[PDB]
Amino acid sequence: MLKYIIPTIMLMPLTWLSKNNMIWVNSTAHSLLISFTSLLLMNQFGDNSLNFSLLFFSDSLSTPLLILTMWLLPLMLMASQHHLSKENLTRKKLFITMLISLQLFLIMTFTAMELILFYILFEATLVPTLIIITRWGNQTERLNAGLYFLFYTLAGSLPLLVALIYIQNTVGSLNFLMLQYWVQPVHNSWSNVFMWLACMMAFMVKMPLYGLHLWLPKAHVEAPIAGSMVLAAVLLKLGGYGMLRITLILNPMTDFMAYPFIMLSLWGMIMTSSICLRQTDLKSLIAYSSVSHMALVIVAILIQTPWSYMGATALMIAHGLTSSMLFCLANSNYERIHSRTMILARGLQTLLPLMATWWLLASLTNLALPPTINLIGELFVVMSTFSWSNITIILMGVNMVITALYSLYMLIMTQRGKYTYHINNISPSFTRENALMSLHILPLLLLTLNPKIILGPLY
Amino acid sequence: MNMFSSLSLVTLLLLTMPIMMMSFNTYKPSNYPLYVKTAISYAFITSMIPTMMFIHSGQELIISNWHWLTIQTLKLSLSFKMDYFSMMFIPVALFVTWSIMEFSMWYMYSDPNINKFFKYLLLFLITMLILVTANNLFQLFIGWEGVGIMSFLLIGWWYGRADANTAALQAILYNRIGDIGFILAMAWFLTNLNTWDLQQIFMLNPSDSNMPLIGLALAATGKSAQFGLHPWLPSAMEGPTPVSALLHSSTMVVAGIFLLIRFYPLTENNKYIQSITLCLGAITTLFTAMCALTQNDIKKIIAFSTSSQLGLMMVTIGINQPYLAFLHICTHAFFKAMLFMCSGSIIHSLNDEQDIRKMGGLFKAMPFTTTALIVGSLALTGMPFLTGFYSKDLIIEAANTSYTNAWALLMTLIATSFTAIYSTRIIFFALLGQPRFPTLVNINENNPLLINSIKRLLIGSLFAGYIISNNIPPTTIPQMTMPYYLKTTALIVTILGFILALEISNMTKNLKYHYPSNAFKFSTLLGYFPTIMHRLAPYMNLSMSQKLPKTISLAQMKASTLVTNQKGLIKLYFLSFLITILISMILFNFHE
Amino acid sequence: SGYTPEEKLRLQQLRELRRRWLKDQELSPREPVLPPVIYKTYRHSIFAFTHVLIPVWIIHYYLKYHVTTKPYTIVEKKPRIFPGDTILETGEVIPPMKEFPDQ
Amino acid sequence: YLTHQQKVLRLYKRALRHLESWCIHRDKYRYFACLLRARFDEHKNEKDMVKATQLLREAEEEFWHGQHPQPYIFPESPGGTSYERYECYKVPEWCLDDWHPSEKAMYPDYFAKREQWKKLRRESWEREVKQLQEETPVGGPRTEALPPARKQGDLPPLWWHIVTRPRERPM
Amino acid sequence: PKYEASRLSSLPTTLDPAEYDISSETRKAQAERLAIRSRLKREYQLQYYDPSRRGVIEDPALVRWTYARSAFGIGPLVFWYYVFKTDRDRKEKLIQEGKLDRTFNISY
Amino acid sequence: SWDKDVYPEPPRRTPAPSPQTSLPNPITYLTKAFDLLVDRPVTLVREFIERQHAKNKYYYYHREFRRVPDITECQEKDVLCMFEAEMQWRRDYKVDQEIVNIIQERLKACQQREGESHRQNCAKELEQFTQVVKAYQDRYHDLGAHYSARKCLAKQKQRMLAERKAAKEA
Ligand SMILES: CCCCCCCCCCCCO[C@@H]1O[C@H](CO)[C@@H](O[C@H]2O[C@H](CO)[C@@H](O)[C@H](O)[C@H]2O)[C@H](O)[C@H]1O
Ligand SMILES: CCCCCCCCCCCCO[C@@H]1O[C@H](CO)[C@@H](O[C@H]2O[C@H](CO)[C@@H](O)[C@H](O)[C@H]2O)[C@H](O)[C@H]1O
Ligand SMILES: CCCCCCCCCCCCO[C@@H]1O[C@H](CO)[C@@H](O[C@H]2O[C@H](CO)[C@@H](O)[C@H](O)[C@H]2O)[C@H](O)[C@H]1O
Ligand SMILES: CCCCCCCCCCCCO[C@@H]1O[C@H](CO)[C@@H](O[C@H]2O[C@H](CO)[C@@H](O)[C@H](O)[C@H]2O)[C@H](O)[C@H]1O
Repeated sequence: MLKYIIPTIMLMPLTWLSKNNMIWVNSTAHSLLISFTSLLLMNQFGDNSLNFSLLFFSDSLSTPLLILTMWLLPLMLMASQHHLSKENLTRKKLFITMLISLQLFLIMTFTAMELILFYILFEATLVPTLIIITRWGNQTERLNAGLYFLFYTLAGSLPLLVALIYIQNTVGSLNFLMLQYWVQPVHNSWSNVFMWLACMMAFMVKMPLYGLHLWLPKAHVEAPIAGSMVLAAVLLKLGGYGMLRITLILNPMTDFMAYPFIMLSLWGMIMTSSICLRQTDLKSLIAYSSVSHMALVIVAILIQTPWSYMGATALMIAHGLTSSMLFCLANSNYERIHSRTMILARGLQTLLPLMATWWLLASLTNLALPPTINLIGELFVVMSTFSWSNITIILMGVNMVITALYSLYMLIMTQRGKYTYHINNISPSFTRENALMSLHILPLLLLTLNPKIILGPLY
Repeated sequence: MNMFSSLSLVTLLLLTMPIMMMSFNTYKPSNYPLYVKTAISYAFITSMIPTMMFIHSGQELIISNWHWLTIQTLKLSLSFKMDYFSMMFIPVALFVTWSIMEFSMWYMYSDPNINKFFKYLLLFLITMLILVTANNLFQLFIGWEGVGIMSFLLIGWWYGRADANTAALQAILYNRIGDIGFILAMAWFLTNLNTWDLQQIFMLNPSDSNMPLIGLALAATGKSAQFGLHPWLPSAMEGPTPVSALLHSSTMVVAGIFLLIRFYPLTENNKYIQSITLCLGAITTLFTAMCALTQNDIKKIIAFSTSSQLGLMMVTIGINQPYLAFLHICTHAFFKAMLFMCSGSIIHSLNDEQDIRKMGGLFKAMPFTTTALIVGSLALTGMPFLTGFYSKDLIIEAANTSYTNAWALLMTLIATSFTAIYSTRIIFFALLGQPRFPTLVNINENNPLLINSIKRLLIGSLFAGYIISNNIPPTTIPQMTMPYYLKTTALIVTILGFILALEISNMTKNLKYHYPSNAFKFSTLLGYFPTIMHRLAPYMNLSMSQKLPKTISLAQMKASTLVTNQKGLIKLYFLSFLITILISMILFNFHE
Repeated sequence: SGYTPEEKLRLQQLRELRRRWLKDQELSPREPVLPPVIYKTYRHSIFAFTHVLIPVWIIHYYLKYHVTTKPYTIVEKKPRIFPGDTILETGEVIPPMKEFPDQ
Repeated sequence: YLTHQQKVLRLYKRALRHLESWCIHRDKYRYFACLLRARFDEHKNEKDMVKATQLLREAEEEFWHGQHPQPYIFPESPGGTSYERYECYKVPEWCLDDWHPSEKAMYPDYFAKREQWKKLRRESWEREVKQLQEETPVGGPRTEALPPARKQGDLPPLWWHIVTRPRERPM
Repeated sequence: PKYEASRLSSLPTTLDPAEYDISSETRKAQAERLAIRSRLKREYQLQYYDPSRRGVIEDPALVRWTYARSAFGIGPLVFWYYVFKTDRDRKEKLIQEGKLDRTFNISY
Repeated sequence: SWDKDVYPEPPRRTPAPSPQTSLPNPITYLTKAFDLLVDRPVTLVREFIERQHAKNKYYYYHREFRRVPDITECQEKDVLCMFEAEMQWRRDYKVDQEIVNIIQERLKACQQREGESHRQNCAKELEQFTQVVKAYQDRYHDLGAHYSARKCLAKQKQRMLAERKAAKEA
């Protein structure tokens, strides 16, 4: 993985040694080159994972998440450089450095063989993410958003550390390849019940599980655009990736331990989808939309079927592009009217015809129109949970209806109707913004032609 | 083989070419609508060749040209089914769509986004042909949802209008409720039969098919606006008139019926499913025909006519007559699309007036529109030997002589009578009597795009039923022996309906004032279903959202003031050392 | 219930402005200043070539040399055989039916 | 807020429109419209205003019982079939400010005339604000009525968005 | 037959008994309401008509609304828990006994 | 192009034309037009391409995996042996998935090919499909997303113990 670690590290001297007016050009250009080389990780085999060294490996689960991570860095750079234009040069370079350091931790997190190494990197992502929100958010309550985000995580992550160290003592190793062969069944006991919860609750908070989700809308409303993009697209999936890995060593106890979380997820997805129908902050609506989509991922992971794991992988990738695109669309309006209130600026299709098309496409993928990979992932989960219990189709189907309702409600409210009379600063869409939207949706739709590369190891 | 399979795919590839040219390779904005219309007319010709080969020898084939994805033991391929139903439906849909686009070139002439309008109509047609040729449930789902979203985009065409946006979202709402049935059937078929391909489902021939078919029936109920998920179809009249003509004839609404026809190998062995679809169609056909009796908006009368006709098709499915139900889809397409185009002709000549109470006296002022409307109405009401007669009277005869629910049979017959009444209502209030429109007369139908498009559909409404019925192979044994009173029932009830309708229509001319009855209000306000359900259900859902870090932080803050609120006195601190030393010994024995 | 004299005067003053504004929405003769049956068949003949013949060539080439070269990609319903037919592949003759009772 | 005279006149118009929805035919409507008018003319000279209010209240109870459940609505009136149909084509005039110079070059005459209006607006604004200050009592406006211009060369205060509003059929 | 108002269908104003008895106190209140409306209208209009203004006219009423709004918990989880748990216990019992049909079930 | 034994098709029986009408058959003339205007130019392009292909004949091979000891022969926790056995079991699992896919393709082709007579004439394919699905279900069903040769063996031994008990009670 050094061919990705080192050039990512070199982005830092590139940014600091660039001419003052070239920092965005150079960092964007070279981060795109790193993203191109990331496609060499597609050398996956049917039986064995791609095991580079004693520290790093890449299977079909981590590879799509790696590609998404390195694709997202140039997009965040493009999305950030406008609202940071007045920032002084050193603080701009520090901002870009946080984004680069976030990529560094993320690609190492997704490729670590040993689970303590994954833990340290998994925890290290907190620092630049917290700094990005509290330093470069606009509003007063970004400070509280940082503390909620920080302490929700550490409330779950410290028990995980204790469990991980306990598991190594008992088993002798935390190398994930070793765990596949030395794994032993988890028998029933109160000790194993708390081992299970310690192994899982940290990832539940990240997803976030319904009932542990209130940090997320708080974080999004305060974060700058790049913060929301990485948070929605990658940082949530750290918990999804963590669960997909650690469930290996939790059988058969997951059989009955999953129930309360499945109930929270299955009911939570309806609750959060309904909440979206009444949200007045556009960013908060997209944040609640993520909670609803990630509830499906949690169910998929917990029921542990080949179909559910494939759906979970596709849903995680598909949501990452879709939700990141929606924050970018929401942010493009915000950079004109300086408000996140959804009802403030209406009828924008009359004023911004092509941005209306991007809104339309983002909404269509959000409601999982066939054959977008959004639907492929959702459909696979719906398929698998029906076998788990046929009654789940009722909650799955109802959630589909509500998702279509709030997705299109977003579109109708902001883009259709009459334009607000007094808002007279809706300038034409910039090339940067149109490129940013298209750099989300085009790869997302191209993945329809070859979905297999996002379906994960169970494919 | 090679000509059959190549030309059937050329039909589909040709339709997508105007969409690809939007990427500006060789794009002529000056007359994009003419370009789109020409492709539809050429696709119709290319599709008539494999249809002719099918009629000749019964040639049918499946094309699985592209392997898209394999999920363990489930291989998904782009797969096309060129069979009876697709070979007959595609030329009809293309022929009707050919007229509607030619009509649209005149109706939407002043729309500044006419180019986008024709792209959306073309996409709407493409998604329907995906749906009709699909050989596996996933490919069929693509078309299913595609027509749903194209109907959202076209119903909400005038997006500055709140009621247009509301109607567009309502169609999405009701169709996604029916989509719950679609995914249920998909999940049952995968779990129990390990497949989404129609070939394997029919081969395995499950006998416990109640669950998958109930799902399909639910999906059909949403798509074809059967009672329960029915209000969105009349609301869809928000769209421009060409949208209604194409929505109600050759695309969206018949998809629900088409899905059930695709699955007749399963439904023909399930009496329980037959009983359900029979009663669903019966209540639908009667209820919507009853709504139509009092409607004053010409587009809504025709929309409720489509709902009633859809209910009849559902009834035909319920009596285990899938091929008859399919014949009614084809025949219905010709004259229903013509009726909308005639209403559009009137509305355009009356400066966007749609209330029939402000029409009248158009019989001579608009001769060609009058001729087509009379033909269309007589075709709809089963006038012997016109296009509608060749399906409806076979359907009524088959129902009359079947082992059936008796109440459903009576409801269908009364609905047939009601068809005559609301057809007379359009003719009487639009064409007869005295002009009730404003004083500046801008009546003019002398446009070739208008005359020709209606002319081609008028010819379809005369001969299409006869031509189609004499070319399709027999797949059932039609019932032809029956008592005279079962043989003539549809004709007799139709004639009584006309007679009754004429007495009522002429009574409006008497100088008597009539108060509203309860039945009149029930009919005019649609059984109150929209008023109650569209207020109560959104209110209950939109309200139910309304109806600890703070505590932990409060606990720590309080525990901090206990620890730190200290006097700073030497005496008190060292006194606490003594208590600690005493406790360490007496209580915990740390000295042992 | 008529207008008051101040209401009339304001409406008159606005009316004069609105009509002057509407008059000014008329384009001038030079606006927009822009930057610098045989026809039936030929237009129809070129359309048939580009939108039918070329696509069918491509599809036929694709079906013939890529799709039909794989098993079970294009599956036909086999032809119906009636009593009295002759098979082309083998020359077999299908016997007639038994003689019908008169009806 | 509405006078008694306004309420009676509103009811008469509303009653006549619903009666037309019932009668449909013009000859039938003419007959019953005159009968309806005679019911209003009967109590035209009622000077007992408590009695007059009773007449109107019963009249409105009668109207609610006898109204048409689906009355005729003019196509572009609120609730009609063409209401707001053309809103999507209405584009505010400030949007032209953002046109690219090559787009503006396609309409040199139009954009020169637009500059004159923008100059008229700029030079008038201070006098409009001043006129409104002088004519507004201490408490502020008590009603929404706006005044005319009082001198020569003045424009009626707050005119821009009335005068330059989109055309009803803008495209 | 009198009108019965409902939550989703209000009393018509022409049928409201308080619309025909308007006293001096009621008229005074209406004037006070019109005065508040007119004052806000002028404040809005002086900005909306200002030729030099480019941007958004911030509405404190809108801000107060979003601020106020941005400021049945185990029962359904328990209910759904017993529905799915009861269903899966029944299903598991039949598979162990062989009484559930899974002849062609090889996708999960 | 493919093995006719793996993807069999019965011999094809096409009746000869037998016109009972003096009217010309439009399909016959369209067929001749299709041959002249579509097939021949298509065939000419293909023959040029194949001529280029014959000048550069190079080969690829189907990979052969030697057999290695199964998980049954692996000592507990001996990852070097377990690894090779696990990888072999995973390759076999993918192969068995494609074996089922082949049999399902046979079944579906027969259903379309036999038309309205499929229910009777596709019995042999239906039976073969029924058996392979049962064998496939026994091997791999209910293992879960974290499947392994170990879990697969545990299932077989559970099945073998249930079969030994039932035979004993008989
Ligand atoms: C002996 C062990 C230590 C090994 C140290 C090896 C590196 C030594 C580097 C010495 C040269 C430093 O160079 C000195 O700092 C920076 C970047 O270089 C330059 O100035 C910089 O200004 C801005 C950034 O703020 C940019 O335009 C650009 O990065 C550069 O021009 C100075 O003009 C140069 O004088
Ligand atoms: C959101 C959080 C969700 C939390 C979900 C909580 C699930 C609770 C699971 C309860 C089962 C716990 O695990 C249970 O522990 C006891 C330990 O005494 C074990 O039982 C053991 O102790 C008991 C003593 O009472 C003995 O009778 C028994 O012989 C012995 O084996 C059980 O074999 C095991 O089933
Ligand atoms: C399946 C399709 C079958 C289509 C069947 C068509 C059925 C048509 C039925 C018409 C029945 C006869 O309808 C008859 O018309 C005459 C016309 O003078 C009318 O007879 C009388 O009534 C009206 C009104 O008072 C007068 O305008 C008329 O002059 C007078 O003669 C009546 O309205 C009706 O008795
Ligand atoms: C379970 C692991 C995760 C838990 C992590 C806990 C870390 C400790 C957090 C800090 C605890 C003290 O932090 C302090 O809490 C109190 C109560 O919320 C806050 O107090 C504030 O809110 C309370 C009401 O909620 C008011 O009464 C008080 O006037 C106000 O100042 C302080 O502003 C905050 O500084």
